[PDB]
Amino acid sequence: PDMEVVGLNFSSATTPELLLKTFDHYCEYRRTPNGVVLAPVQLGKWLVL
Amino acid sequence: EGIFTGSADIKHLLPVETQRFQSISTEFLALMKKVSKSPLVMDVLNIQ
Amino acid sequence: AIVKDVLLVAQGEMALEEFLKQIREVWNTYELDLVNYQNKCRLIRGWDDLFNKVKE
Repeated sequence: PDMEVVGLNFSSATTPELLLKTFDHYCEYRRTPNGVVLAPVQLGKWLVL
Repeated sequence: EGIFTGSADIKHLLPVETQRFQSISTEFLALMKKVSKSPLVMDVLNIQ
Repeated sequence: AIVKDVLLVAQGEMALEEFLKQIREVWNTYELDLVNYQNKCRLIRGWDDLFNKVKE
């Protein structure tokens, strides 16, 4: 129950820009002393692409 | 928890709401188990 | 005289130090009251006296 689902539909002309746009929609970038990290918007849940 | 456990038909009538309730009850129970593992007031204050 | 004033100042400082140490001791000795709930979890008790101690 604690795991999201995101549907990605690839095609022939699919570039990693689609993955990056899904990340921009569904996730945020936050700076940490270890380094820049990327996590889903709502905490406690794992995103599935 | 009492209403969502003892009372029936809530899962059929209110499925997404009861699903969110189990999702939040698991988190509360996990944090409660952590508190029971470290029962000091300073410790439960100092957990992240 | 002045030495007696220094002595009483030191005595009061030591007394308040002992009071602060006693409060720290009772806080790091104090532990929450946990009561089982139909063998599902151990819920927290002692709300009234916990809040009373915090306020005092």
